[PDB]
This record gives sequence, C-alpha cells and structure tokens, in this order.
Amino acid sequence: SGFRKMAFPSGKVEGCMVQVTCGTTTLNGLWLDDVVYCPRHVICPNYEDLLIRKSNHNFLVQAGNVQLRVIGHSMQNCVLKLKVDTANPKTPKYKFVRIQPGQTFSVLACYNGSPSGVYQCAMRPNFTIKGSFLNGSCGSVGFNIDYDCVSFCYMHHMELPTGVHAGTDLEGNFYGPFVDRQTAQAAGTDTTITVNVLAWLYAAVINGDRWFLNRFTTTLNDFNLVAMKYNYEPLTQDHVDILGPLSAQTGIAVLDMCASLKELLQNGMNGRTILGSALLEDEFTPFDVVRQCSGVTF
Amino acid sequence: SGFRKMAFPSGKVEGCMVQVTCGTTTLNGLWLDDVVYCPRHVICTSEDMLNPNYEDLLIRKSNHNFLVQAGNVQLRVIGHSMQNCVLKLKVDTANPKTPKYKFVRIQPGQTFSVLACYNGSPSGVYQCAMRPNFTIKGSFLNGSCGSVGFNIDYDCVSFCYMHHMELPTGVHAGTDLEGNFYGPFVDRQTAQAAGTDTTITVNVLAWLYAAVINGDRWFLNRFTTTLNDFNLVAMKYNYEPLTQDHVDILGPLSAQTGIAVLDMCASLKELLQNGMNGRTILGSALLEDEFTPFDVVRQCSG
Ligand SMILES: Cn1ncc2cncc(NC(=O)Cc3cccc(Cl)c3)c21
Ligand SMILES: Cn1ncc2cncc(NC(=O)Cc3cccc(Cl)c3)c21
Ligand SMILES: [Cl-]
Repeated sequence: SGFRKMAFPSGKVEGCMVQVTCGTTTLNGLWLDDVVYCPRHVICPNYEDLLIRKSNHNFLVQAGNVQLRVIGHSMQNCVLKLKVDTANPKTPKYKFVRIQPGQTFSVLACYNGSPSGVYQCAMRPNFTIKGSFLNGSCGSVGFNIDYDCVSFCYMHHMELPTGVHAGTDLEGNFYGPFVDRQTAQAAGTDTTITVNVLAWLYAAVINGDRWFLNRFTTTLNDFNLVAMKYNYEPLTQDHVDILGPLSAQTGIAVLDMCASLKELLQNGMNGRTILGSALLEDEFTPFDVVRQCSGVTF
Repeated sequence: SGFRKMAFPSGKVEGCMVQVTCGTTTLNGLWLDDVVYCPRHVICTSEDMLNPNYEDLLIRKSNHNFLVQAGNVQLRVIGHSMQNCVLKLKVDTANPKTPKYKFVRIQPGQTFSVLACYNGSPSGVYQCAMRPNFTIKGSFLNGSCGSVGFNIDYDCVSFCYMHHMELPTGVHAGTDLEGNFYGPFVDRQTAQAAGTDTTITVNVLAWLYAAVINGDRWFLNRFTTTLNDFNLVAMKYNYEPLTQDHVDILGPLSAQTGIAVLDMCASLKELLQNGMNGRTILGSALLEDEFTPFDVVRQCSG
C-alpha cells in the first residue's frame, strides 16, 4: 500500500554528469561514450558565428576531479556535442527519445556537474515542465528507464517568466514554441492531462478509496464536451484502450470512471481528499500506476 | 524557481542493494564493506510471526542457510549475528561500491529518501518524512522489506531507516540501521496500530517560508501571536506543538524573508481557520508538512 510520486533510480544517469565551462558560463553536460552533450547557449545570437570563433581548448570539461580534453565540437539544433578523448566507462545502455505531452520522466537536477536531487514530472500539454531549477541547472536531464536501458528524453535550457521550465530532446529540438535566447516568450494556456487523472483515480481505487465512485456511465462524446469546459485535454479512444488493464483490475469501466470525474469537476471534493490530495492529480500516466501498484524493478 | 518534493540521487545506495533468502522468505539487504544488513524476520515463517523467539530460530541456522545475491553473483556467508531487529550477515567479499556512510537515528519530522527494492533490485526512489506517530507514509508492496531510507550530505550517505512491515492502515514501520524500531512497534504479527497522527508544524511553517521566497504572499496577515496562543490554536487542528527550538531553527528563513517566526505563525492560524478559498500555495491545496527547514534552504539556495 501507499502511493507516492516516484522517480526512476538515478544511478545510471549520475555516472554521466559532467561540468562544462566556456568563458564565464558554467552548466552541466551528459557524457555518453566519447561525446559530451550540453545546451548550445554555453557559448553565449548567431550560434554558427559564435561556435566558429571557438577552439577545442576553450571548452573546459570536468568529470569529477578529472579534466576531459575536448578534441572536437559540432552543433545539432540547440545541443552542442563536444568530442572528448576519453570514452565514459560508466556509459549505460541508452537511447535518445522524444516524448509527447502527458508523458512523465525523472529529472536529475545538477549544479557544476554534481547531481543534487531527483524528482518526477510530466511534459505539460503547453510543452513546459513544472520543475524545480535554479541558475546553474542548465544541462540537467530527464529520463525513463525501461529494463536496463536509459531513454534520455529532456535537457534543461531555460526558465520562463512564470517559473515553469523549457528545454529540448537530446537531439536539440525544443519541446514547444520556444527559442534559446533572451526574448519575450511565455507559456501557452495549460490544460489538465485527462488520461493521467483517470489513471490516478484507478490508483486510488486500488488503494481502497472509493467514495467518488457512482452508478453512472457516460458516452465519450458527452465526457469530452464536459472536459473541454474545465480546461481538460480531450480523451481519445487510444486513451480508453490504454486504461483497459486498470479497468479490468478494479472492475470499473473507463467510461464509468469518466462519469466519476465529471461529478468531481462539477461538484468538487467537498472537504474530502483522494490519495492525500485535495486537487485532481495529472502527473502519473496509466503505465506509472501499473508499475507502482505491481512493483517493476531495474 | 519552482518547488518540488525532491529525493537525493539514489546511485550510491543502488550499488549496495542485495537479495537475501532464508528458506522460502526473500527480501532486500544492504551490503556495506563485508556485512549485509537485513530485517531479522527473514529467518521467520508466517506461523512464527505471532510469537517468534528469534534467538531460538537463529541458533538453528548455519551460514549456508542464508543465500545472498549481488546482481548475478552469489555472496558466500561466513558468519551471522543479531543486533536488535537487524540480522548482520558477514560475507566473504567486501562491496567495492561501498560509499562513505554513517548510520543515523532520526527524530519525527525529519525527512529522507526511500529506494524501494524487490529481490535486491531498485524500482523507484521517493521522498518522505518520519511522522510524529513514528510511522512513514510510504509506497511499499510485499517483498519490499529491507528497503532503506537515507540522506546524502556532501559525499556521505546517512542511512536512517530500514523497512520492516506494513501496519493495518497502510502505513509503514521500520528500524534505524542498528535494529531499533521507530515507535512502539515490534516485528510480530500482533495487534498493533499507529497512534493518532499529527501535522509537523515546523515543516508547514518552513513550506510557507518557501512560498514567500517563490513570490507567494497572499496568506500573510498584519497579526502576530504569542507562542502559547499559537500552540493552543494548533492543538485543536491536530498540529504538533511548536517549541522554542523550532522557532530558533526557523530563524534563517525569517531573516531571509523579513517575516518574524511568530508572524508566520499568525498566518498559519488564519489559514487553519479560513482554509485556502480556491487558492493554492506552491501548487498545493493542502498545507504541506514533509519539507523541513533544512530542505527549504537546500532547495531554494543550494
Ligand atoms: C537564471 N535561472 N534562474 C532560474 C533558472 C532555472 N533554469 C534555468 C535558468 N537559466 C536560464 O534561464 C538561462 C537562460 C536565459 C535565457 C535564454 C536561455 Cl536559453 C537560457 C534559471
Ligand atoms: C505484506 N505486505 N504488503 C504490503 C507491504 C509493505 N511492506 C511490507 C510488507 N510486509 C510485511 O508486513 C511482512 C511482515 C508481517 C508481519 C510482521 C512483520 Cl515485522 C513483517 C507488506
Ligand atoms: Cl533528526
């Protein structure tokens, strides 16, 4: 029993964190084999013009108390790839993956190439992440661990004026309509990840919380007309299919749980909590619920 | 900016997790140097659990009865001893991944990271607090026994908790790494229940200071309170009494925000009376008590 916001064990990623310095700027890098990946703003804009004026020895890379000597450098979108002399012996089995809004991942927050904390979070529908980052956190990464393979999905780049965060996949493509420079940019209107709230309601039922259940059902169309009014993401048939296992485990049909969510949106919690929360939680995917309420290891 | 419940990086602890088997029972062990630490109830059957005589059960065991697995490598047990509710298995190989460590016993209100494991394999990491009733509100399934709670300060891992059992309400009970339980609990399948839980007041105040640091001041008021008047109101909400030591501990945050501790107490009294009125503090609709004054300083400054 118990339900917590849980991150993947960070060990395989901790062995990849390095410190990258160029001029006055110091941020974090990800050392995998003989390449170090970091945000291209470390050179700061005409990035090609700024990079062409740099030599290998301008980039100081530190792996613990050992200096790595840069032997080459190239740019891929908004990521700088620093070719180093030494291959990382702690390089795990990995993939670079681009995630979709609603998908969750673990963040290993780092300062000066040193991991300080690990937390779990979701890619919001507005492509921002509600992280916890201070100055120096740039280059911190987001990941998932499947079996023994680490899937790198996020690299931190900047903080937006509202306190939320923006970054790229490991190929340097931003999530969202953001650019890596000092300019007027703001997060779009955010929405609640509906499939995630439903998964969290199933996790509450599994942990013995049934007060919100009712005898009612709804059509998918009637539910989406309600959900659109409460700034909730539209629920698709794929979402309904993905929730099938949890529906079978609890005996509550997906459209039956949608009618429970409809009543919570129109009437509130009324002094009650669900899994210790007074708000409807949307940062646990259907897979996170299955993994936590079944005990999958890495 | 941003405020999250943050766990310590689990890497230094992952390199210590092993699987321990005694007959039919399989749980987790913590391998540090040439000793593996695990709950002593690994020697018990389910029928032993009502009234087990651990000394009598352990005297009937030999070294080769304990099977220890570190990844795909079997460790050879060369000795065994019991210290309170922990079994200490002496092994023939020292763990090369043993970090700089300490065994620390924590007080209620203190926080720590939990690396939940099944069959000596880490599955997840989360943050939690030692509740005033000595239980932890964890997320544990069967087979998670032996999972550990820790803090990492600088490069030293401080082991403060080892998981032993789940109480009937779904909360968890365990020991420090010397085998002494937190709370009035025993490693017996006897009728035992958690005491009435209370809110960790010093932690809620620290979290209100974290909200002020992140630019949220809607809950502040023009009032102050005496410590005694605050505790008379707090008791009625099932909040832990706030001591002068707590007030001293909150001094740095008070100096950083410019809000006196007894003024932050007046705002908490008002929040307990009024509720949030559709508002949130640091993305939460409830008053958060699992961030200590030290966690707030660490996360908001460094
Ligand atoms: C300075 N600072 N405070 C908090 C914080 C959290 N995460 C990141 C940063 N850093 C930045 O935003 C730096 C930056 C500035 C303009 C453009 C880019 Cl691409 C990057 C933070
Ligand atoms: C069986 N089970 N379900 C969930 C869970 C979470 N954590 C731990 C356990 N396991 C136990 O409680 C086992 C036990 C039984 C009686 C006495 C002791 Cl000391 C230990 C869990
Ligand atoms: Cl303590």
